[PDB]
Amino acid sequence: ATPSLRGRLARFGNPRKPVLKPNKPLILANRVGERRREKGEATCITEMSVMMACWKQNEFRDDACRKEIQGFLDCAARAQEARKMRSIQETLGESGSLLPNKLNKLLQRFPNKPYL
Amino acid sequence: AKHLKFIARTVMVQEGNVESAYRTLNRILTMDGLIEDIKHRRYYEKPCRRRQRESYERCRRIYNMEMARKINFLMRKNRADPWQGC
Amino acid sequence: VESFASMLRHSPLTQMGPAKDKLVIGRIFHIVENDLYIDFGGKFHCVCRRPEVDGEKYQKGTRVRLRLLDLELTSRFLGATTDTTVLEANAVLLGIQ
Amino acid sequence: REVLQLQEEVKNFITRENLEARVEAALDSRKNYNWAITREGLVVR
Amino acid sequence: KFSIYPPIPGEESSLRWAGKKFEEIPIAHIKASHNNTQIQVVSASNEPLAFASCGTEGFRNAKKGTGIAAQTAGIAAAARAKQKGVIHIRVVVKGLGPGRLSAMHGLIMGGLEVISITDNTPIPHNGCRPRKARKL
Amino acid sequence: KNVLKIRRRKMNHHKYRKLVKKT
Amino acid sequence: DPPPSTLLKDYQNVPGIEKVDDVVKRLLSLEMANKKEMLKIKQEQFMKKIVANPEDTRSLEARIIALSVKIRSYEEHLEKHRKDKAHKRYLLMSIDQRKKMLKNLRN
Amino acid sequence: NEDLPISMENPYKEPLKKCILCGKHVDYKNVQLLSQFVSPFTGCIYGRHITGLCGKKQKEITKAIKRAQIMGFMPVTYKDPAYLKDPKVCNIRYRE
Amino acid sequence: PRYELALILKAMQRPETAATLKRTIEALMDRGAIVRDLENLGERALPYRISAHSQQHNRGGYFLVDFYAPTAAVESMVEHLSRDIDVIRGNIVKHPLTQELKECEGIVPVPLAEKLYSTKKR
RNA sequence: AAAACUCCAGUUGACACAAAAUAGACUACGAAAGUGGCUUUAACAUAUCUGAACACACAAUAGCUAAGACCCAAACUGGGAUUAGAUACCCCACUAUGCUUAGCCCUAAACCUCAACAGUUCAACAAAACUGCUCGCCAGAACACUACGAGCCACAGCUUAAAACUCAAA
Ligand SMILES: [Mg+2]
Ligand SMILES: [Mg+2]
Ligand SMILES: [Mg+2]
Ligand SMILES: [Mg+2]
Ligand SMILES: [Mg+2]
Ligand SMILES: [Mg+2]
Ligand SMILES: [Mg+2]
Ligand SMILES: [Mg+2]
Ligand SMILES: [Mg+2]
Ligand SMILES: [Mg+2]
Ligand SMILES: [Mg+2]
Ligand SMILES: [Mg+2]
Ligand SMILES: [Zn+2]
Repeated sequence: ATPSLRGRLARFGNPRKPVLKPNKPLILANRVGERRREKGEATCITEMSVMMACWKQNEFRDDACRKEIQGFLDCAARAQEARKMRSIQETLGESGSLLPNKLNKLLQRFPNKPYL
Repeated sequence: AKHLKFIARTVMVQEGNVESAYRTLNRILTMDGLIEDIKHRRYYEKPCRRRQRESYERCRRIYNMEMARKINFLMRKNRADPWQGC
Repeated sequence: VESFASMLRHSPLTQMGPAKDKLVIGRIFHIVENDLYIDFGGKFHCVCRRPEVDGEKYQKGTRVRLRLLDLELTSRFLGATTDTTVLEANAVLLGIQ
Repeated sequence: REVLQLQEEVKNFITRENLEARVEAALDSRKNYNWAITREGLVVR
Repeated sequence: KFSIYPPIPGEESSLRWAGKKFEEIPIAHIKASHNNTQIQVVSASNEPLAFASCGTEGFRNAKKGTGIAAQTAGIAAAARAKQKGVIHIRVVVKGLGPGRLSAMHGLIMGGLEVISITDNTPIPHNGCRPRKARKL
Repeated sequence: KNVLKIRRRKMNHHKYRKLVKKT
Repeated sequence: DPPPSTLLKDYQNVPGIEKVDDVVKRLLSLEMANKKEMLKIKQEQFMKKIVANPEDTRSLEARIIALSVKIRSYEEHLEKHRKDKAHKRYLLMSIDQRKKMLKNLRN
Repeated sequence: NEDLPISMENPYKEPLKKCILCGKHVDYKNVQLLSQFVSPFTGCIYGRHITGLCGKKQKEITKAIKRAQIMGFMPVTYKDPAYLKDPKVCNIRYRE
Repeated sequence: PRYELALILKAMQRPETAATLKRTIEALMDRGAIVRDLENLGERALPYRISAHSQQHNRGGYFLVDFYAPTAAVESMVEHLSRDIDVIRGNIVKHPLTQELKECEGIVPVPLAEKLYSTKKR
């Protein structure tokens, strides 16, 4: 249920102070905002941590901690492939709902009418 | 401080999924608006700005809920073109 | 000669009363992939998904039974002066005959 | 009706002559104001 | 079957963790500030068992306010709790800094077992006025 | 609207408060 | 000042009053009641003492007696609660409103 | 003329929707019902969009909750664990 | 008017509990009250540690005193309860069953605001 | 980052004269200012309307006088950063001040810049266009929230409020 707009704005005839002060006229646009990007991640940090622990506990010798090293490299490879998969996934289809461009096509077929 | 020490905001881990438990904890705090309260009460917000913010958020809620009623009301007509060549 | 007031009073869309939850027979008149474009009388057509059970007994001309939730399906939004009609009614397909 | 309803009720009021017996009766009794509502508007005592 | 809600101290509770009920499992407290994360392990009767933090583990100034620093501090605190004999732990976090889950992960990597997560972050019901907003 | 008239009156007021302090 | 042992207006016409127990007399008296009820009685007593037909409640004289009771109440308040500026406005507005009705009856 | 319509107040008019507590007496001693309209983990009073109470009832439940918690009847920061078992009437969903 | 006294008393035994209930009710009638009823909501754990009269209380016995008192007696009753060291928390309210319940026709639906902006092109 | 603190930090327990999460997606009360923790008492003018800038009563914040309170915040000030400088923005510390009581001072972009009462359905932007009636105000820019006079518990104050010179625009 949408919050009401009955006596919330500063209008003629309203006996009240304005509840809301909208900086833009509260009318639905024919547009939907574009999809925001994802942000910084800092991936592979935990494995990098486990790798660098071995190094300082073992005079910085790789042959000492091959398994931790391999964990860091495989986390890096999986992170890169996750990046590629996620890029192609967000290009392919938005999860659950529809793409902003196609929703804008829909809103262009049934436009808002603030006039008469 | 004067309540019972381990009931409030307490989630239990299941099987060993601590990640399915912290995410849950952050979700109750987000859903009850605790997290945004902490972020907003790190620095004092002067009451003029309190009113301006809490009016912009309410106008945003009204507008967002209206485009959502419109997007759902018209997602039925996103069916294939019934008369392709007009 | 019957007057339009008589035509209306004794008519079946004026004896139906409130359309919600009233069972109505309709005829498929167009099919796109699996969207069956049916009628039921009324000003608008309803569009229903193809029921996968018996999913070949739904062709152009088949008489089906519908629940009916609405007859026009419209709504006014934030800045609108008029309603946003979808030019389609709303019904749930129960089955055939 | 209000006056007559109040008349019948004053006979059961705590006085100086009723105090210890009524205190002990209260100490043996228990009233529960707790009740829960359902999704349907029905009380589940 | 499973409950997110914890056991009420005064009641029957079939859930156990190596003999101990819910109320005698030791408690790890993680204060997660914007510049530091401090983890202290105490017993159920408040006997200190382990205390580690980013400044303790070596990160000096602004590198303290990182997830890796809280992970290292959690590993060290879990190590000292293991030498004091602690396996199971109930985690209480106070704050919203970078290293909250990082300190939790540091404790699990160090080898302690988390059974409950509590959040005691201070929220006044409008008490003391905070600092002025920065003109950053 | 801009605040240019307000700016002129603001600068007028500042110079006055400085004269009363100075004299 | 009506005595604390007086009886509420709504209840002062109930046929069984002198036989009721003293606890019931105390319970519907003015001791165990509020100040707004003393003012109803002071407005009907003053009513019986001044006006012709105390059953109009729509006349100039009746309206002056009603405003005059609020003015004593606004005055009695402003004597304990001295810094109550809101009720000081009501009193001074009401002293002014009595004075107006008074004039129109004088004329 | 006989089949022309006639002025009447709307039949098929559904009776107005009523609130879960419409006609019941909210009391501050009823910490079993007040607890239902609070949050299990934080004790946060729920809004209208979760409770589904009318304005009169959201006001009476809020005032009774505040009265009981300052009077020593209700916990402030949690829902008394004894009541995390009663009939749920609130439209909220924490677990997944 | 009619008042209700919500009284959280100390966790005690029967003779001391009868003694303090007697003390409070005699204080009421000495202040000029006609007491209606005594109720025992019962002894339970407190929602929080109420510290009163140099003690830290964890449990308490909940009682109700329904009474009538003059308008100028509630303050003296509050002072007496504040000085009683067996009372954990006493609070006097106007009795709820003196406010009459209004009939609710139901939830009157609210529409979408209209004529909030002009019909210019814009 | 430095300076600062290490009479420090974490858990726990005692503990306010400060401030009032959530509710609040509610739109209420008040003349305006303003009012959102709980309880109680008192209490929210006018059975036409308009009307005091010759009156009376109020009026956020800041400020003054006197006596108290002290968690936190913080003009000023000092220290540390920055910079060409940095009397700033960033960090740390601390005061006047914010609180209470008593008295002043009487100002705000005190603006929803949209007067009260009664009624109706197009310059541009903005919050569609008007009718009756009444009061208040306004008449190129700047000089000018200024000078002078008067009044005022105000004495670096407030209200009221010009003119000369200049311009052909604002
Ligand atoms: Mg604007
Ligand atoms: Mg240093
Ligand atoms: Mg205070
Ligand atoms: Mg007038
Ligand atoms: Mg005036
Ligand atoms: Mg300070
Ligand atoms: Mg100070
Ligand atoms: Mg002032
Ligand atoms: Mg103006
Ligand atoms: Mg006027
Ligand atoms: Mg000025
Ligand atoms: Mg001047
Ligand atoms: Zn209702």
